[PDB]
Order: sequence, then C-alpha cells, then structure tokens
Amino acid sequence: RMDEFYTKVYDAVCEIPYGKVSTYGEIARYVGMPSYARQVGQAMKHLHPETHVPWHRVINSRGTISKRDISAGEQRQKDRLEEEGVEIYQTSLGEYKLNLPEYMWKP
Repeated sequence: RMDEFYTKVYDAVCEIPYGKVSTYGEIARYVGMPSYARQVGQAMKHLHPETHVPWHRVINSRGTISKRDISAGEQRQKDRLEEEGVEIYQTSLGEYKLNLPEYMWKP
C-alpha cells in the first residue's frame, strides 16, 4: 500500500504554500491517515534529493530543522526556507529553528 501512500503524501506536500510549512503529523491527518505520521516521515525520507516536491516545507513539530552538524540536506532546507521569507534563528544547542505557529500551513 505504501507505493500509493507515498504519492498521496507527495501530493499533499506539493500543496503547502510558498512561505509556509507543515509536519509529518499534520500531513498525515490532512490526507486522512491520522495514524500514519511515521509512514509520512518514511515517504519524505525516501525522496530523491533532486525531487520537485517541496520537502523543505516539512519540518518537525518542535520547529527545528537541524542539529549542530548541519547536514547538506539541513543546509539546503535552511537555504530554501529563508528564500521563501521564513525567519530562522539558532538555538543554544546549535539547531536552526523557527516559530512554527507563525508559518504553520492551515489547509
């Protein structure tokens, strides 16, 4: 079932508007599969780095997008979010973060 589920997840992510963000949990509830948040996370993790899907708009519930060691992907996500007007700050732990309620997408 995952093959079709992944495409449903990507369709949902493609709907997050420019400058807004969402989370695995929100998307799962949005596509009518409230208990599949981890599956959503899996779908997102299996995406090709050059995909057209705007994966950078999906962040964890805590509003963070990295851990001090910022991977290439995390750097890409930060770069892309900032380009869409998202204000990103750095925590005392070295993680990049943003005010979730301020950018959270509302279907």
